[PDB]
Amino acid sequence: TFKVGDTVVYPHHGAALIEAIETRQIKGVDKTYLVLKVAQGDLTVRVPADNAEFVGVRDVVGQDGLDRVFEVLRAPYAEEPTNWSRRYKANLEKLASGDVIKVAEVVRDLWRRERERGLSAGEKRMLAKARQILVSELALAENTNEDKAEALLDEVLA
DNA sequence: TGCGACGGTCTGACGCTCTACACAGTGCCAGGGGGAGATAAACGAACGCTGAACGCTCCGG
Repeated sequence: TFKVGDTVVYPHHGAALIEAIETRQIKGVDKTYLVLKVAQGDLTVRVPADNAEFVGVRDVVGQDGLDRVFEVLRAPYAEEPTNWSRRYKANLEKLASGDVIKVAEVVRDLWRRERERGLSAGEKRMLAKARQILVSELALAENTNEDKAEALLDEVLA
């Protein structure tokens, strides 16, 4: 399931690459510890393989991923409650859900409501964070990375 | 009640000046009533314009 030299995406940090496999023991119990790091936060994440599905790691989605994200990115008839408090409580929960599709409609709704009205600048921080984590994710998912990954969105978001 | 002691309470604790200085860890947006501030009009008065008019010294045929 998990190998060395491949890339897997971690929640709240974007995609990352696996360095090697260690044999660290926690609470005196030996575990198959896997270590990986990201270049954004400059932090190393150590997660055992037994609870990898429990902690919520996902592998890189192949061709199936881009077509479904593009289709949802353009889905019309999207509605939200009039009160901003319910949407404010829902957006971070959907971000913490970790689904690529879910964060796709979240960022599409956020971008369209930011362009149509210009809400505020406080929400722009998490908007930019979501944009950064999605462009880091689609770096390996769509096989386009860095500036090329950012460029592809520039003409498909409208 | 008389006793001590235990306790809180309270006060200052000589004097200026050469010198002398400043001060920090936890939300957010929409709707709505005032008032300053730009716009064009408007009430009122006087400020110009029309040369005209009152009246003198005037060079004058």
